[PDB]
Amino acid sequence: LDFLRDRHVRFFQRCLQVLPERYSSLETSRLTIAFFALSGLDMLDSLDVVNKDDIIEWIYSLQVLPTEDRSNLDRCGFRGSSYLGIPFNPSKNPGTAHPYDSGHIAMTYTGLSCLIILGDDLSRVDKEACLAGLRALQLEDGSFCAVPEGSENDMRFVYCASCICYMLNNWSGMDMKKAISYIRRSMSYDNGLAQGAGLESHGGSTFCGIASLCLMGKLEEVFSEKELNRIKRWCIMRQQNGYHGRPNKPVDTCYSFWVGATLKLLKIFQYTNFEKNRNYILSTQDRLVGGFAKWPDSHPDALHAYFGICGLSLMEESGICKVHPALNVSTRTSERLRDLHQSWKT
Amino acid sequence: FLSLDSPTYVLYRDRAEWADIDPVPQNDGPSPVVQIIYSEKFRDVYDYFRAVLQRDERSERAFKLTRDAIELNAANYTVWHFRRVLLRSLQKDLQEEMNYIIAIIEEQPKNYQVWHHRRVLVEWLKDPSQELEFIADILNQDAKNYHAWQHRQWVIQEFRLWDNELQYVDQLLKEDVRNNSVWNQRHFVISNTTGYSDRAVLEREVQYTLEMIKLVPHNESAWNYLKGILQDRGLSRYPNLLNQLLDLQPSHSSPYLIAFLVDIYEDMLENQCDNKEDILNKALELCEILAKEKDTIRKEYWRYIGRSLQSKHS
Amino acid sequence: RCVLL
Ligand SMILES: CC(C)=CCC/C(C)=C/CC/C(C)=C/CCN(C)CCOP(=O)(O)OP(=O)(O)O
Ligand SMILES: [Zn+2]
Repeated sequence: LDFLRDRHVRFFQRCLQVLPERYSSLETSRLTIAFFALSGLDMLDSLDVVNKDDIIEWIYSLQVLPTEDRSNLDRCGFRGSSYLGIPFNPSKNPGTAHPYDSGHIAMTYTGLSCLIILGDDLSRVDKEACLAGLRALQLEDGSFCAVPEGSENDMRFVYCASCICYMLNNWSGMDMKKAISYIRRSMSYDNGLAQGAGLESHGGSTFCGIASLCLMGKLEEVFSEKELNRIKRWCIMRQQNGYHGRPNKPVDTCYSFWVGATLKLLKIFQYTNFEKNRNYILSTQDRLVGGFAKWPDSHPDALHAYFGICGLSLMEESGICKVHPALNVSTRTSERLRDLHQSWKT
Repeated sequence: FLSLDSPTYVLYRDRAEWADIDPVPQNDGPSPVVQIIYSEKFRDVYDYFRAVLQRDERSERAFKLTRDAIELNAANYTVWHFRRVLLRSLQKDLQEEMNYIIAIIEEQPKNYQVWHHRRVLVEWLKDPSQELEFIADILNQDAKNYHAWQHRQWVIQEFRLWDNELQYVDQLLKEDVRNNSVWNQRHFVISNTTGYSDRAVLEREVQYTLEMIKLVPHNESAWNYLKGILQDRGLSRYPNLLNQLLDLQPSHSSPYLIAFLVDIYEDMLENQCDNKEDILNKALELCEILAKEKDTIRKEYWRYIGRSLQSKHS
Repeated sequence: RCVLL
């Protein structure tokens, strides 16, 4: 059918407003829900329907700034929300010590990402502190953790580190040689990329791996032409109509972005079947409340609404901005970032 | 102790044992974004959690408070961290915690925080004795749970428990030969033990796979494994494979088989074989067969592959 | 649903 654009704009609007206690499990990841919504509005060119200033303040209140003595540098970045109970402070005053307050790599990523989407210039972001915190997260094998207190480590966070280093336009945030090593070691016998060495290759990790390399501008340098051809084959094989994340697994709307974006970065998305993909993504559209679901006749959510839209974007949907496949922001936003970068270089 | 849904449950703000502590409220400032509305009970538990955290109170009452915070939201990684801090401070029985987390994970098998917690505990106890069985159960309510397979590979590698995995794999491939996760597990085991250099093993495996392919010819997983373990030594270096496949074509044909053939022919062209121009035609003929009739959804891709081959070997 | 974190 058709793309109920306005319906979706209303959907993201609600998301930025108030959620039912049934989404309590997203509490510590509220910032990434904000991203899905904001970047989603951006993608629909409707950022006007929100007060960019209020949101920018909220986001800045989530930054873990270094304390007076700067003894907490290894823990700076952004929080997912205010669940720790720290007094609201839009990065105005110095950091207030707290035994367990520290950033989360996915939040620093979506945080900065959100600020740029909203037009902020990142002047209030303690870039050095963030980069200091980032470095602290990388492990000996090249991958990253999400928090300094410890967590699981895998390709998801390698992509987060990459996005952060790219946006702050400074790669001192990671040991790129080790990161690239990790990404290589994750390639499977079937040629896809997994969360880590030996694991089952997966559409999500493949995107993270490929996108990270592109962000570092070393795709061609890390993988041989033969290797890239095998990876392309693995990706292109994910399309059934919509896309699944692993062989013999049911399609899921969000993979139209995860895999589609990878195919785009590999310059062969053009050879995929557009109609069947578009038809599937739409079959998961909620014509009543808006947004998209992973499967048709299933409840919608911010994640699938956003990625479903970005999936459509890849095929240049009427009424949706072109999405920057590696940075996961609209091209418009990616450019505002280019300018923002030039500015600093003075 | 006192369950969150017990008739006699009492808000922490009304409990004697918590009279001395001042609850700490959360505040998203003037204009809150993506704000979640919380019930009295929920907000209550967490307002006290924030209090205890802020004071880094390593108390026994705090340890219990976490159980409630976890029931309200097992995705709060900070809660789990603090709980681990307390597990050490209060020197709690880790074998007991293993039961706790085993129950939790069963209820939420797709939660990142809970699998991490279990991994940390197993490291602490240096005891993997119950891991393989636990994972096998979880893999029963979802044989493709990525969290489960990831944890399984960690345990097996960390405590070198390869002895029975290849057998477990054989069993699961019988329950569902299309489970890509199991095929990956198979490669994981073999390459981490005997390896594939032993021509005896390579042979056993290629044979095993061809047998599975014959049972269910349309199975990307089986084909990817086959090509996987041979692609690096050189697909063209196995003359009997090319023929055995060409023979299967009639009855067990599928896009995967045709694709494999294309890849074999390309390996040949790559290694300046006999009949360069003749081979390229056999390849192109198949690419078109894929695009026009066998794997139409990838029509534009296969044609692209064809043009690629043609402009590289002419 | 798809849990990413
Ligand atoms: C917020 C943001 C844009 C983050 C980017 C960085 C991350 C976290 C990328 C994650 C990519 C991804 C889709 C990972 C897989 C997530 N799972 C659902 C893993 C295991 O659960 P399964 O149910 O087996 O998953 P599935 O069957 O969907 O592959
Ligand atoms: Zn999904």
